[PDB]
Amino acid sequence: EIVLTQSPGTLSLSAGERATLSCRASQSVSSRYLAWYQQKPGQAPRLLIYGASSRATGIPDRFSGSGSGTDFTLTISRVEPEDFAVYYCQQYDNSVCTFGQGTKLEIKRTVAAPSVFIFPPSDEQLKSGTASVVCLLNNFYPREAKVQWKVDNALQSGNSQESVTEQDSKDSTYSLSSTLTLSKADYEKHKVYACEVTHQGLSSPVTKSFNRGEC
Amino acid sequence: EIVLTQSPGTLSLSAGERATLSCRASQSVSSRYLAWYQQKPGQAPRLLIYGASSRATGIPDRFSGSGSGTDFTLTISRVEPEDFAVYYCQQYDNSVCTFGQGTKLEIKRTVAAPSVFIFPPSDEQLKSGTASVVCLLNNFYPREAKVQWKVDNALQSGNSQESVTEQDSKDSTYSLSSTLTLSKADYEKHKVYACEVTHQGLSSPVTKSFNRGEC
Amino acid sequence: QVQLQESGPGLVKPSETLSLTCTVSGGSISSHYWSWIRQSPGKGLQWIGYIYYSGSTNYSPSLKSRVTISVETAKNQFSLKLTSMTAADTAVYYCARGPVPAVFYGDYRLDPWGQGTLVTVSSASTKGPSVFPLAPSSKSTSGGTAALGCLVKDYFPEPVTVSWNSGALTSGVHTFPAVLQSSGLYSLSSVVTVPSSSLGTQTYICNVNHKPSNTKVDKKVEPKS
Amino acid sequence: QVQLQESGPGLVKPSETLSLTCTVSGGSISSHYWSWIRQSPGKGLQWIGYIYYSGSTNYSPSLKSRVTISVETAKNQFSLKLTSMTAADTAVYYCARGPVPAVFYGDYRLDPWGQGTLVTVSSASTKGPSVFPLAPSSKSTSGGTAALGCLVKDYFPEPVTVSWNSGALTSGVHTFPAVLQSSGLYSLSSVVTVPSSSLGTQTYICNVNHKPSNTKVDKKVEPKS
Amino acid sequence: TENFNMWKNNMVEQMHEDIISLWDQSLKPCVKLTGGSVITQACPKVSFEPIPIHYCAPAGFAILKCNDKKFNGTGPCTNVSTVQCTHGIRPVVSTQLLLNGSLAEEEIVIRSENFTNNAKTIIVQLNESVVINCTRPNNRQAHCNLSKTQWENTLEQIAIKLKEQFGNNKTIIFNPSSGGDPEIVTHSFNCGGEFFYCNSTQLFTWNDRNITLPCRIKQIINMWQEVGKAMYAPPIRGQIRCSSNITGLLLTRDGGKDTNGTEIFRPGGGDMRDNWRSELYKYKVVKIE
Amino acid sequence: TENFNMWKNNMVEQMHEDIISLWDQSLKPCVKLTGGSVITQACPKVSFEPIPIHYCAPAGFAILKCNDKKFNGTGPCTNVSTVQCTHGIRPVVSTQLLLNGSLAEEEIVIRSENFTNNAKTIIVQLNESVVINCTRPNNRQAHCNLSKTQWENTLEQIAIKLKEQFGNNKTIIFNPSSGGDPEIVTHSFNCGGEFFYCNSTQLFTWNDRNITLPCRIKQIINMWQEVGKAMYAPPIRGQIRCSSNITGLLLTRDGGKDTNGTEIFRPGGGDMRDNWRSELYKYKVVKIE
Ligand SMILES: *C1O[C@H](CO)[C@@H](O)[C@H](O)[C@H]1NC(C)=O
Ligand SMILES: *[C@@H]1O[C@H](CO)[C@@H](O)[C@H](O)[C@H]1NC(C)=O
Ligand SMILES: *[C@@H]1O[C@H](CO)[C@@H](O)[C@H](O)[C@H]1NC(C)=O
Ligand SMILES: *[C@@H]1O[C@H](CO)[C@@H](O)[C@H](O)[C@H]1NC(C)=O
Ligand SMILES: *[C@@H]1O[C@H](CO)[C@@H](O)[C@H](O)[C@H]1NC(C)=O
Ligand SMILES: *[C@@H]1O[C@H](CO)[C@@H](O)[C@H](O)[C@H]1NC(C)=O
Ligand SMILES: *[C@@H]1O[C@H](CO)[C@@H](O)[C@H](O)[C@H]1NC(C)=O
Ligand SMILES: *[C@@H]1O[C@H](CO)[C@@H](O)[C@H](O)[C@H]1NC(C)=O
Ligand SMILES: *[C@@H]1O[C@H](CO)[C@@H](O)[C@H](O)[C@H]1NC(C)=O
Ligand SMILES: *[C@@H]1O[C@H](CO)[C@@H](O)[C@H](O)[C@H]1NC(C)=O
Ligand SMILES: *[C@@H]1O[C@H](CO)[C@@H](O)[C@H](O)[C@H]1NC(C)=O
Ligand SMILES: *[C@@H]1O[C@H](CO)[C@@H](O)[C@H](O)[C@H]1NC(C)=O
Ligand SMILES: *[C@@H]1O[C@H](CO)[C@@H](O)[C@H](O)[C@H]1NC(C)=O
Ligand SMILES: *[C@@H]1O[C@H](CO)[C@@H](O)[C@H](O)[C@H]1NC(C)=O
Ligand SMILES: *[C@@H]1O[C@H](CO)[C@@H](O)[C@H](O)[C@H]1NC(C)=O
Ligand SMILES: *[C@@H]1O[C@H](CO)[C@@H](O)[C@H](O)[C@H]1NC(C)=O
Ligand SMILES: *[C@@H]1O[C@H](CO)[C@@H](O)[C@H](O)[C@H]1NC(C)=O
Ligand SMILES: *[C@@H]1O[C@H](CO)[C@@H](O)[C@H](O)[C@H]1NC(C)=O
Ligand SMILES: *[C@@H]1O[C@H](CO)[C@@H](O)[C@H](O)[C@H]1NC(C)=O
Ligand SMILES: *[C@@H]1O[C@H](CO)[C@@H](O)[C@H](O)[C@H]1NC(C)=O
Ligand SMILES: *[C@@H]1O[C@H](CO)[C@@H](O)[C@H](O)[C@H]1NC(C)=O
Ligand SMILES: *[C@@H]1O[C@H](CO)[C@@H](O)[C@H](O)[C@H]1NC(C)=O
Ligand SMILES: *[C@@H]1O[C@H](CO)[C@@H](O)[C@H](O)[C@H]1NC(C)=O
Ligand SMILES: *[C@@H]1O[C@H](CO)[C@@H](O)[C@H](O)[C@H]1NC(C)=O
Ligand SMILES: *[C@@H]1O[C@H](CO)[C@@H](O)[C@H](O)[C@H]1NC(C)=O
Ligand SMILES: *[C@@H]1O[C@H](CO)[C@@H](O)[C@H](O)[C@H]1NC(C)=O
Ligand SMILES: *[C@@H]1O[C@H](CO)[C@@H](O)[C@H](O)[C@H]1NC(C)=O
Repeated sequence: EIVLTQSPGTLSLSAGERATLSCRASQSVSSRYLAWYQQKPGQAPRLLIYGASSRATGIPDRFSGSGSGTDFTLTISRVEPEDFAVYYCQQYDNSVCTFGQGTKLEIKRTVAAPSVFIFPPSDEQLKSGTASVVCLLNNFYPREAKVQWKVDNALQSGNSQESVTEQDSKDSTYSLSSTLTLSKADYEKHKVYACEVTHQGLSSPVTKSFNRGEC
Repeated sequence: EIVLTQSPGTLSLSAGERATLSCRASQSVSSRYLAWYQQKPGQAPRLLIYGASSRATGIPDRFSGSGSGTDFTLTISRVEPEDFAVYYCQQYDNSVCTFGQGTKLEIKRTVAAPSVFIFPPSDEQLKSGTASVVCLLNNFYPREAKVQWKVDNALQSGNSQESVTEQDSKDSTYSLSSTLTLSKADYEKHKVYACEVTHQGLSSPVTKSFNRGEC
Repeated sequence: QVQLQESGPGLVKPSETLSLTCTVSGGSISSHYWSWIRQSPGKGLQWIGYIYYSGSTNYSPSLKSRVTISVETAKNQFSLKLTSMTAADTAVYYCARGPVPAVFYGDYRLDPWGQGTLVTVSSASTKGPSVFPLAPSSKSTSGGTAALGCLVKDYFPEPVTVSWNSGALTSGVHTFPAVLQSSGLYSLSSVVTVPSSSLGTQTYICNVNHKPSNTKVDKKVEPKS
Repeated sequence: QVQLQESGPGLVKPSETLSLTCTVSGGSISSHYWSWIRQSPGKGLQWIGYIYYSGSTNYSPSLKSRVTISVETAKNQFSLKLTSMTAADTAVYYCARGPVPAVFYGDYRLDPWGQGTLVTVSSASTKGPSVFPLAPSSKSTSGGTAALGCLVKDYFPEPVTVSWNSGALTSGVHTFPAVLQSSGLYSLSSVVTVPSSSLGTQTYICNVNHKPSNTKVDKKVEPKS
Repeated sequence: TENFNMWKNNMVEQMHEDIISLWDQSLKPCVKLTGGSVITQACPKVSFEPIPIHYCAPAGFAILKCNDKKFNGTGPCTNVSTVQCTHGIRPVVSTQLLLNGSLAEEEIVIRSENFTNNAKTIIVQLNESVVINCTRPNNRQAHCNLSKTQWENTLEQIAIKLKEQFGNNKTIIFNPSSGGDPEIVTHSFNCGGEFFYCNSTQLFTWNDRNITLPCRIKQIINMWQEVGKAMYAPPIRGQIRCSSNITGLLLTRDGGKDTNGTEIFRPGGGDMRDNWRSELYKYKVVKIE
Repeated sequence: TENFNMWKNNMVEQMHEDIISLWDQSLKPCVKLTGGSVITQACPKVSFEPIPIHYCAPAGFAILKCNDKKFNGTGPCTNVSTVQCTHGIRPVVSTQLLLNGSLAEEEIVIRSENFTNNAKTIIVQLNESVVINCTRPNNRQAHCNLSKTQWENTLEQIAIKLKEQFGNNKTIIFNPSSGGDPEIVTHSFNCGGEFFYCNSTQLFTWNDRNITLPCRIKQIINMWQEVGKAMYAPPIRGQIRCSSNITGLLLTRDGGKDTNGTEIFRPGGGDMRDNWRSELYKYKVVKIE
């Protein structure tokens, strides 16, 4: 049974550039049976090209397919911000339908500094005996950033988790959130809750914060 | 390769009777390829039936063909005096055309006595130093007859040959000729040259003869 | 147009079996081929097998022993059955039409797809989320635009889905990947940014859905003062 | 109608080769198949082979090694070639059309035939016949019909062919099979019967042909008195 | 006491197989030959067109032909002749509309493996053929013409046969086919290895003087060709004679909660096996002993 | 500088082979199958009728198509396109008259491997087709009709092309075919495995509109098999009609000592390879390297 190996594991360029993703079969394959699919984050795959070079309906013509035999190529002439997706070539042969492992397409853009916000735990939640403080880093690039929680100037560790979005479809940026988690008890024995963010787009580390009881 | 075996080696009946000749193949054979032929004495064979049962053009309809697979039959409804012939079935298969050994058809008729004639050697021939005396037995039946040469009442032996015709086409009879051959010398030292014929159609042996020098 | 819609248990206990159903609308199962495909988190796509509307099936070899794909054309849907579920079977499952064309001279491809269902193999129980507001700061950037959101906490299994003002408000919204708390429960937050001026007049409700627990929650988020 | 006509040496020496030619008239060799067939004295028929007008041939297996069949459509004839003639090859040779039909849906059969030629394998020389009259008896049956004939003596090889008054007189005629004289030469007689009354007015000539020796003889037969 | 089931008849499956083969056969190129004895390297390729074909039983087997007037297609049959082969069929590849087929002996006849089961396709067999002309763009946009009042007439005749079948107190409506593969949605069909696709919206919007259908032409387009383009263009494809006789339809019925006395029908039902099925319905293969 | 010889073209031999096969194929019965996995025992038999067929070269080979106006058929050719396949040919089995063939591009064209050699056949290719309708008795019966003044017209047109070829100071006469096989003597031809034989005496007796020919029908004397009454007799094949287009003739010329400025022609020329030859004349297969 056939094995599809895709072109570069990861491929990263700026908008406007040309993208070339290849797909190579362990054996020879008829073009009628080769297809490409585009999977944006959080969604099901979408048929992009069928029969090697036939454009699926509704698909923007800046996509084209090519090749035959063993080597096949998906080509995007002018990359867009929302062409950010994983791309799979697929084939059906011998009663079996296989995929390549996909090519992650990442978008390059200008450096962008995050907008930082901090959130105190709600009264609703404090009632529960646990407190969650949240730090939001909004629309920034590139991905590498660093949050630091300080409670009364004491640096925190191993008591917060964080999560990052996938690159944005429109602007190709990231957003990140961190959650400091304390028990009502601990939360109520400290006043200054502060969040410090270091990022390449910031000439100087930014700190947002608040006081418990006060605003 | 196929082997054709014909029906009765010899088959003999009277006029008006029905004749059945079979042909049996060593293997199975398609009817398209089986044919029958009639060979009268002294002549080339004539196509009688082709495709097992198809009558050749010009052939009297008292002939018919039949059978298939391995066994085939030529049938003559009302035998005629001149239906006297040898009959061959033939087939063509595997790029090779074979015949059966044939079936001799003989005609039965009423007994007929020969008309006997005797011939002296010509003067023309006597000039040559040899003498031939000839006895003719004309239109007789059946075949078994016996000639006897007597020279001055002396019975001859081993100095005469004879020849017989095939059954006649019209009347189904035989004619026979015997030739006594002497050297001019011997011929001229005897007077009575006599020919004696015994045949079933003669209540009494008949003798024709002549005298040398005389008539 | 033709639309597919999977449906079935978000959660499945180890060793037990999985049942799913795709439902077609806009078209008809008749005449067509129908596939199930699954994808593990972060992993790639794996074709499971298909069924012809006729009823004849064809499974992926590496799964053959455990798979059953049925069809019920009368009700216009087809189904999956997966035996002996284990953690390795935790994935998003998609239904899709194809890959074989209806007629021999048609085209070979998987189209319209479903949305996919996330199936989780676990003995743990389902647990509904608790939703808390991320009240907007009168400080943060009250000259321009400010940020607020919902904290969806302590639920299992995945996923949940947030929207704002019933999906009227869509742009400027970010919903974060869930994180697994050492408690074995998930937690995520969804946020949106809005011009500060609007804070006083416009009202904000996030709409949280957790199908696995039959929970739908609408929390009003507003400034604490 | 279509008529075939063989022709060639009556005599062939041992070990030497045989050549024959069939000539077609009334039809055309074009489009058709053409066979040679032989028959030994008293024996049965043996197919030798055929040739398509195209030139492709097909020989009988038991003869293949020694046979050549050529065609000359330009002159409308085909030919035989037989290698290493031996006594066993002495036979009447016939040409015939077929057995394969011109077209695939035609009929399979050997039609028209030739007359056949008698070929004799022998080192002996050709020798012309001597003809003698069999003078009719004024005795035999001078009340009714009488008999007379020709004695064809001492010729080789076979055959000869007699006719009477150039074949005007045909009925009542008997020509006997030849006999081999210990001299190694053949001899036969041909006779006919005729009403005695006619003896005086009607004149009788037998016409003897011996092709092998290029002999044609016409002997007048009449009463010796 | 003789049974026939046109809906489970391996002859259909079998025929389909053959047609498929005929198609692949028509795509593979000639394999070069070897040996000193080869006439030419030129191998014969039979173009992909309706070929006259009988189906036949081996010795020890036989084919039963049901001859009952307006035969159900399923159940017992009374006048059943037994034969060695079927009639010659020149099968046509198409969807929605059955072409060049046999005509219903007397009046319009419809058939379904079940009628209560709306899932099962309904095969219509017309007693009166409807002509339809289509042409290759002179190479003038590919299309097909049809006698309007004649077609409308037909639909009405069909509607009647359905009212009979579903209680004639009901109203019949025809809708175009809903979502599906292109070939299934359009009326598509073969024409010498080129396939027409035709918007039949105008054919299936009926209720209470000729029609023109627009069509696209998908071509062979491979396969087995890569690194082989040294010659010229196609041979006999300037204005192809595709015109034919519409002798039947494939239909399916809708089944929603809110349909009252009212029934909707549409254009394409099942797969192509159903085409063959419409010709082979009156036959069955069976063993002797 | 390109050579063509329509008279030595293995493509002809090859095609003939295939046609023969198609015929045997059509006679053999189905061989019963074995194994637990057989759909039906019913095997497909393609009836013996003109099938559309292209001839095609394998990779590393190619077919040359001569395009010279009124091409000789033998000798050099100037406008020679190179192609992968021949045009589709639906070959018809016949004698004397070429049927359903290609028409001479401009005016009547005749061809022979030698015009001085009277042995060689002459192939006539008509520029204007002549229709001929043929019918069977429902079992005047079994004949063919033809436009008289149209046919006489044709013969005259041919005579002209011969005067051109043999010096137009000569008189042309047409005689019926002389002795030979039945099929050769009559104008015979296939029609679904049944063969017509037609007395064409009226077609070939010419000097200075409706003509009816008396025909007989020969049914294939099944070469294969027998004793099959467990099945009864075969009616539904197809039924067809053989009404068709005369697009050529096969002729041969007489050569006797006493023929003066006067030339006689007759209606049967060579074998059937010559039929194929009339379609394939402008093609040749040849190797690449
Ligand atoms: C040709 O035939 C015609 C009519 O059958 C006749 O009048 C004429 O004498 C013939 N010409 C010949 C052969 O001299
Ligand atoms: C069966 O044959 C009989 C005559 O033998 C006929 O009356 C009947 O209509 C035929 N078919 C049906 C419809 O039963
Ligand atoms: C018609 O179909 C019904 C059920 O669909 C069946 O019972 C009956 O036998 C059929 N009638 C005929 C003529 O075979
Ligand atoms: C064919 O059947 C239809 C509908 O049952 C009917 O109207 C028509 O008279 C029948 N005969 C014709 C005219 O083909
Ligand atoms: C026909 O279809 C109906 C509707 O589904 C079903 O209830 C009934 O059983 C079917 N008849 C059969 C299968 O005999
Ligand atoms: C084309 O279609 C027309 C319209 O029905 C029809 O009458 C005609 O027979 C068809 N064929 C030709 C050659 O135009
Ligand atoms: C052939 O040429 C025509 C122009 O008449 C054009 O439609 C197209 O290029 C070709 N045909 C199709 C529809 O493929
Ligand atoms: C209708 O069909 C005819 C031939 O059947 C075609 O020539 C014509 O273009 C079509 N309609 C129009 C536009 O006249
Ligand atoms: C073609 O199809 C589309 C949708 O199937 C339909 O909207 C359009 O009207 C059709 N064209 C015509 C005029 O038949
Ligand atoms: C007839 O069909 C047309 C389809 O466009 C529809 O608009 C109209 O309402 C229909 N009339 C009836 C009686 O349903
Ligand atoms: C239907 O029959 C006609 C006339 O025999 C033929 O020319 C046409 O190709 C057939 N239809 C199709 C679409 O094959
Ligand atoms: C259509 O079928 C009729 C019989 O109903 C037949 O006479 C004719 O050959 C066919 N005509 C066409 C357009 O192929
Ligand atoms: C269903 O019933 C409603 C009233 O309950 C009526 O309009 C009609 O008969 C049915 N639906 C339609 C709109 O055809
Ligand atoms: C119309 O008649 C049918 C047939 O008996 C019956 O079911 C009902 O009374 C009507 N249709 C519906 C279901 O409204
Ligand atoms: C005509 O035939 C002659 C002899 O075969 C040949 O040499 C010549 O080239 C031909 N003329 C053409 C090219 O038509
Ligand atoms: C060959 O083709 C040209 C067109 O390119 C044509 O004009 C010419 O007549 C042809 N040559 C000959 C000698 O036939
Ligand atoms: C065809 O050629 C012949 C003479 O060669 C002539 O009678 C006819 O008019 C020519 N043209 C046509 C109409 O095809
Ligand atoms: C052409 O035919 C004539 C007639 O025999 C001949 O003189 C010439 O040689 C032939 N050409 C050949 C055979 O090369
Ligand atoms: C066919 O043969 C049958 C004899 O069984 C006869 O009834 C019929 O008239 C024949 N057909 C004709 C008109 O030749
Ligand atoms: C002419 O041919 C037609 C069929 O093409 C036939 O009906 C007619 O009988 C023939 N001859 C006569 C007598 O007109
Ligand atoms: C039938 O043959 C006659 C000539 O005998 C011809 O006029 C007619 O066109 C042919 N076909 C038709 C259309 O009847
Ligand atoms: C006929 O051809 C001969 C050549 O044999 C010629 O002498 C004569 O001129 C021609 N007759 C004519 C032109 O009247
Ligand atoms: C029939 O053909 C023969 C010779 O084959 C011919 O003599 C006869 O005149 C022809 N009869 C008719 C009526 O054409
Ligand atoms: C006889 O011949 C014509 C062909 O011209 C044929 O169509 C029809 O059957 C008859 N017509 C006449 C002219 O009587
Ligand atoms: C010639 O072609 C026509 C139309 O396809 C067909 O009716 C006729 O039977 C063909 N000729 C023969 C006898 O094959
Ligand atoms: C005769 O040929 C012409 C074109 O070559 C074709 O249009 C016509 O249908 C043919 N006649 C038949 C049906 O045999
Ligand atoms: C007779 O024909 C010959 C042709 O072989 C010709 O040469 C001759 O001149 C003719 N006789 C006369 C003297 O006109």
